[PDB]
Amino acid sequence: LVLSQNTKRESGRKVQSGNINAAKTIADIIRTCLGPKSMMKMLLDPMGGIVMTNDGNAILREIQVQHPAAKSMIEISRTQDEEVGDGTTSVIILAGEMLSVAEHFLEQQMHPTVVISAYRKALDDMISTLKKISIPVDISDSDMMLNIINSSITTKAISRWSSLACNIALDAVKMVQFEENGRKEIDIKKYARVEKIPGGIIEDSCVLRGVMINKDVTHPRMRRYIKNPRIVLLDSSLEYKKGESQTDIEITREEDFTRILQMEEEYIQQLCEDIIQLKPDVVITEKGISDLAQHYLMRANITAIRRVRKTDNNRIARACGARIVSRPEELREDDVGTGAGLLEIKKIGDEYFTFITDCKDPKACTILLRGASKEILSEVERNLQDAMQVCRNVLLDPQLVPGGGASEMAVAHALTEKSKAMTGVEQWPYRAVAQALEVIPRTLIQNCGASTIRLLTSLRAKHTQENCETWGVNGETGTLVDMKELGIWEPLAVKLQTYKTAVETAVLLLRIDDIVSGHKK
Amino acid sequence: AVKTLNPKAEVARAQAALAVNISAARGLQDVLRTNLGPKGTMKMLVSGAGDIKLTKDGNVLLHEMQIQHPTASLIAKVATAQDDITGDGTTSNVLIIGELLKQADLYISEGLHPRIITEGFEAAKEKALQFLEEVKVSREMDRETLIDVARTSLRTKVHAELADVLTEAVVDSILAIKKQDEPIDLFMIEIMEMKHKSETDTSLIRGLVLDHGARHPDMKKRVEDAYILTCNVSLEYEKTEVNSGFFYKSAEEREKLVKAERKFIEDRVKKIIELKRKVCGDSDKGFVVINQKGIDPFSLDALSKEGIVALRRAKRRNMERLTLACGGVALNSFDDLSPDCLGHAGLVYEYTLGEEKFTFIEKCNNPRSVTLLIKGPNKHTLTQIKDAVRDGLRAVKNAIDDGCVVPGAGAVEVAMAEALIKHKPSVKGRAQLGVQAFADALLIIPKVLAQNSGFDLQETLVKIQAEHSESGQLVGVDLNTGEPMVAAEVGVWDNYCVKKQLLHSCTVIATNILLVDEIMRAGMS
Amino acid sequence: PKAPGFAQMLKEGAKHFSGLEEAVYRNIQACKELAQTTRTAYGPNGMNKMVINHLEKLFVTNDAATILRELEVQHPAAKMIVMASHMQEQEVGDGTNFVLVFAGALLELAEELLRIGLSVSEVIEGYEIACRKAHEILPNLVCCSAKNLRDIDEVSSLLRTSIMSKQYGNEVFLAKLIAQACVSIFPDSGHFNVDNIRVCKILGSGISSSSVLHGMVFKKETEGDVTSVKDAKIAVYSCPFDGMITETKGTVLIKTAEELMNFSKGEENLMDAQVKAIADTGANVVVTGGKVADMALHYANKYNIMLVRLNSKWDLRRLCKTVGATALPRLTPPVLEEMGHCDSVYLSEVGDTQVVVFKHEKEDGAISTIVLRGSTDNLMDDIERAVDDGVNTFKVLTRDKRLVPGGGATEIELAKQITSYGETCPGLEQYAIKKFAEAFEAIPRALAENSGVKANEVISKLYAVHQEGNKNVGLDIEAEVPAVKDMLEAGILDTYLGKYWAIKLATNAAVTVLRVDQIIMAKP
Repeated sequence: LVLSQNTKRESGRKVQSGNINAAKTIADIIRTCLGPKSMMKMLLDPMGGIVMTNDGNAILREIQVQHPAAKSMIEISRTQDEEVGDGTTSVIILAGEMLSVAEHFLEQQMHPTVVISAYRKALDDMISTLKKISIPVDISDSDMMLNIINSSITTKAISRWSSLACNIALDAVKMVQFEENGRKEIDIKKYARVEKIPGGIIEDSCVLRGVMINKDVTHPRMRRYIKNPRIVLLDSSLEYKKGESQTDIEITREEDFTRILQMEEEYIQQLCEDIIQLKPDVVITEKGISDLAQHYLMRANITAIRRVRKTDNNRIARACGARIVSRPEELREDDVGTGAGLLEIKKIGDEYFTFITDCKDPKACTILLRGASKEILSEVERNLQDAMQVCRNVLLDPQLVPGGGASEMAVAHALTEKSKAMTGVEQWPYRAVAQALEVIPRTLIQNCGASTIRLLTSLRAKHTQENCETWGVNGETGTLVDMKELGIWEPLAVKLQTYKTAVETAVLLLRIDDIVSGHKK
Repeated sequence: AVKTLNPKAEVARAQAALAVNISAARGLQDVLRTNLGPKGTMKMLVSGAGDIKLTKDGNVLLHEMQIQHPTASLIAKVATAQDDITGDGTTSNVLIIGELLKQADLYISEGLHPRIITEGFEAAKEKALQFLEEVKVSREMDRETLIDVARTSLRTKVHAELADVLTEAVVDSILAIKKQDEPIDLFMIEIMEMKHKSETDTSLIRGLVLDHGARHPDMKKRVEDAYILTCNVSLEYEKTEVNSGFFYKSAEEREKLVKAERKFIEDRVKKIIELKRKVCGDSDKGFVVINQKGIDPFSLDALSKEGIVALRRAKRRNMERLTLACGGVALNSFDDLSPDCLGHAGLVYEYTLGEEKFTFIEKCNNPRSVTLLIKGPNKHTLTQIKDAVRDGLRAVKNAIDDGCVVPGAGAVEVAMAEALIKHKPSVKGRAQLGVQAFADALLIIPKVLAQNSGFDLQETLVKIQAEHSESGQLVGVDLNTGEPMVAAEVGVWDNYCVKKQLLHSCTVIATNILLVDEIMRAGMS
Repeated sequence: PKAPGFAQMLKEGAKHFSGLEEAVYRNIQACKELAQTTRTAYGPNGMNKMVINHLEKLFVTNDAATILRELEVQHPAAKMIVMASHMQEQEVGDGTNFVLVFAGALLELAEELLRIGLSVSEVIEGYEIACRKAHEILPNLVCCSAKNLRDIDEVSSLLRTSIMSKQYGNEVFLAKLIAQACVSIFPDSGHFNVDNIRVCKILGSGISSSSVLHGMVFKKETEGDVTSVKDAKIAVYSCPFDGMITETKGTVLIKTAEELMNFSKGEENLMDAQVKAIADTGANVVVTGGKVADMALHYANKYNIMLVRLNSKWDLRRLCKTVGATALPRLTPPVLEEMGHCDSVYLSEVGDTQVVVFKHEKEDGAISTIVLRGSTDNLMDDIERAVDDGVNTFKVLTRDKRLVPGGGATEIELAKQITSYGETCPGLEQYAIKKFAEAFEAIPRALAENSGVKANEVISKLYAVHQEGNKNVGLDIEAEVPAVKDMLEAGILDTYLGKYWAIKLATNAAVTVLRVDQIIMAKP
């Protein structure tokens, strides 16, 4: 007994093949799921719930494994998803297939390092390739973005509802631009709140010029409908709060006890008049609310909400532009809840909701999702999440790529052009990666279900002519289609990290030679 | 495949899970189909805890029928949503669902790829809703109009007599509910139930009833004229929020400390009593108080010597109904006390039942909050009718909500069918198949209606499958002779949005349901 | 969760496979294992391997089939290819290695086209027709169709290749001795049946001291003396050497006294008379596996005759053939014409093992026996296995004709011929043949792997050197020059027939294994 006492170890080609095999599985289990003709998957969470979703990330984010590289592959999916959202429909399927041929030189007894060495060379040209075949686009033009978005969203079940989301995604995206960074304003998708409510229909869900609250007026006498209210964000509580120094009182005389009780009354009321002195209309706080003050604030006919979540308070603050306060005496009128086009609290059906509309030029907004069932809704927003995410990426770069595999073949021959001109042993890996690229349109064929081999050869044959690069594969006809008329258009950066991620996967798994278990720490 | 990845994992396959899911609903619809239709049978459930049901609304059944098949649980959710949307027809909704999927299966069983049929459904609903939109009957809020609709809905659950008794109360409530623009159904609707004397005598009370009584024998049980105190501030003792350790040195002070402690609440109650005495200088008038929190016995005694009715520990919503009842000004601070802040009632007594106490609010001049006091012979039945009640109300709220109305009893579905069957392949052809079954699936409602009614299905459908003339009518199936019927003439109706949402709900359910291939289960231990 | 549904509970616990997934994935991988299992196997540079059986028996091996025989593999298609070469080995001998290599390679690219979307059925046809074309083009590559029937030198140079492949160390000795064996055997029972060869295993006295005898051996004991007469007069009797007891229960009976004396007495004299009549024929040796009469041997020593014992039916069957003498189930009649005749018979001691020696000089042609000397019985079992393969390799040579160039060059020509034919196929299948054409590189690819040098340019120059008709030049055996060697002058040739079948056989295995799509497996 020597080493680690029942911790398994393995080395070399068996390890190499094993990682090769598992990824082949890993990619394979999803190859059905990309494309406008994709499939859509529903999952068992371990604790009983159901998630039905086409986006691969969550699928893999909902996958438990034992082999490591799969879990290693797992994070790669979620990372690009996190950074890019979609392509997760494709990136891993690219990834394993890259590995799938990547093995093919292992029997060639070629040391992987060079094979890596070519890869880093390969990606460099690839990035250079796409930059050459990218297309900048105006960002002010809405319709192309809408076209881009549907081009971006005509892959998920909301396909039937492209018009709504495209504008829906655009509107919220546009209205989030925080210019205090000079002209380096940055949008946020955490101020892009998403609210899913069942019932109703997709058509009923809409972008709200403001915020929605799953709470109610503390007191009936406060009005449930106001045009141009003033809103207060009291970070502090509204009631008497501990004297923090383990304070103590020793009364001796009778009136003292009754005196002090008024004093807390007095202390609370004190707070009330400080509030009213700014003539506010709406009271919001993350903590509780004294009803006795709430009597006072009722007495002032000033709308009040208690115990509201902080992020919403920020978005509420970002809705009406006011700034939150924890100090009623130090409350400042520059944070008057002005920027409020309409105040209301509707009844959704068994739930009051808070309706805050028509801010002048709001920066925060929540999207109201009104559908059939939350798992349906949750599926929707994931697609929405991707939809909005790519748009900001479009707002981050105006340069666009034609997808549909068109770009893929473009590099493919381009590397082939590189390949033949780059004589040496490394040449064969170089073309092989190009050989790897061709599968994605091919995969698209199967999801359509067409004669993949013939179409692919023709497409490559089609893309042998330099005059045409937008020739790609239609989702439904399964026919060669120039993209310009087809309009499936994509952010270049989306494809960059795609290949960037893809190749990173390759090298990382390739240097592996060994497995060690049972760390026990 | 991924079994390679995980041994303990479980996967299905495209062909496999597809059949499983359709098999799942096909079973699920089979059980529930007994119910919808007035002739249908409600079902009784027994908890593992031994509790008891007598229900018919499927959502209750689905929510309580312990099943594990996932699609059902998914279907359960939207059905619950529909319950949160309208309340009945969830019955039909699932019956719509599985039957569509069954008809859906027929074609894919012919190898048809489902993606095509979905689009057929997509087109199909559109034309249907297009028809659905135009065919709804714009109707005013005529008492009878809703009355029939209420009777239309309520018969789904209970005796013809029982709902008829129930029908009058709900509608008049509805009449006494609106501020002509916006109902919320929560405050003005009080649903309280007593195990008392009948099922039928369950009635609207023009006033309000409370779930508790006075805590003192000298407390007046009954008062002719009630002047109302709505409040929530505790008149129980309280000691201040700061650590405040006191001592004394004399037992005389100890008593002096006794009186001082009480003095604060002493003033509190004192403010009211003076107000009462400022208000009820007359002997005839009676003064009542309501607290959301509790009340000191000494305070109780304080009121007792003044013969003051007061109540403690009310649910946070009751005072709204109270304000919606007596126009009373619900307050916290009694220093700012005004007689105009008061509420007034024309009559109050208390009703003692069993061990509990129930309190009665009567004779608002213009009550805006009312109560569905439920008189009960049997606990489950109270629970049983209540669902029927809440269902019945939510029917009406949409019914008033929509200035239009759908004639019920599935006359629409044939109308849907004929119009939809009257659709050429203006579609790309292959979709006309899915449309055909989509239309085909729609006729289930009368089919099960006849089935639940026992009449032979195939012949009756053909019978009613006779649009008569230029007046090809909205013709229903008779629920007792299995014959063509004008639901409008006989006053059988339904909420348009009901018809609206259910189609939408089911359709979206359907397409995604057909659009899964394997059901994954690879979770942690 | 925790409760998926089954649309078909048809199975009480079993494995049903479907969706081509196993075919496209699981079927392939299992095959790929077999390639990986024996990729090292063939090669003069290919090294041996040992495995223990389930009954804990040692087996050092380079022959694939034998080690394959030691594997209880459980994948179904695994067995198919296993039994395929198994019969292939039953047919030709070495090549088992090769066909498995053919098997994996044919499989290996096959799913690729299958994964590329090529039709399984069309894959079958293209794989089929190409093989047929391969048969067509194969014969045109025969060179040096060695013909000399009964020379030692030719076949010695010939059979070495079989030896070298499965024994790279001791070719010269092993070549001559089987060549010694083959020339010693003439067409007698019909054209040198392999079974006409016997092998004896004797531990110790390393391989160089192993020998071959123009006679036959027995590692058994003796009863009287040990002599050789150059005119050996042998008696052969499948009958056990004793008085013929009736199979029926015939119990001797007596009635009076004088029976007893004469009873024992008479039995003695008759057996003596029995053996005497044998001795008068001059037969100085009697042989049987059967039960031996004790007084008979007592008499046998008295007339000084040799005895042979406990030989199984095969042993005497061999021995009968060796002396050409008819075995006699009848004890008495020492027929002149059916009587033994050997150059010399005796007992010797080798390796502390009693050895019955039939030293023979046979002009008519004899079923000879070979002497195995060396330390490790496992080596012997290996060494005989390779030794046997040459014999069959010889017999297959002895079948018709037509040595062809080994060392992969032929298959280099094949692929070129196939690939050149490939563009003349045209159609979606053109790739299928092209991939099948590509497949054969695995053998020299494996050769380089067992050579441990960079194959690819080795192929390339080999490809390059083959662009000029250089059909006889192929892969060298040298780390110093991992480039090329000319096989013909190297004499590294092989059977037309041997390659031909396996190719068709390997062809057959694939089309079969490729043929199935969805699978079912009842529980073991």
